[PDB]
Amino acid sequence: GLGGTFQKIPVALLTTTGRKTGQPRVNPLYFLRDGGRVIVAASKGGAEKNPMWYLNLKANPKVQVQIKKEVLDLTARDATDEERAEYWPQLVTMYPSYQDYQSWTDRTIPIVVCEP
Repeated sequence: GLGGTFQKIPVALLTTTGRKTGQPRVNPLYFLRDGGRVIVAASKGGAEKNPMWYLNLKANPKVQVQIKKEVLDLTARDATDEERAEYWPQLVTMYPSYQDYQSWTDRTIPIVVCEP
């Protein structure tokens, strides 16, 4: 039950710009890569809705993603509903800690597409 992670769980470091500060903030997140896109997500919503990184990128879509030692400059947007339903099962399959197949239906769980 290692899913798709083998012996190393993949995590991306997302840098967003503070919506009040205009200074960078970094957050480790699970992700998928889909061609040139990087999809990032949180696994919890409800009390954890609207984390700072998400609010930052809603205000300013320019982000950086570091995966291993690769650094990408990307632009972020919400996954559309179709994309939520398409990518969430892939995240469930990849990561053993993502277990609820239907959590994509809860809009308080952010799912963000970062593209070039």
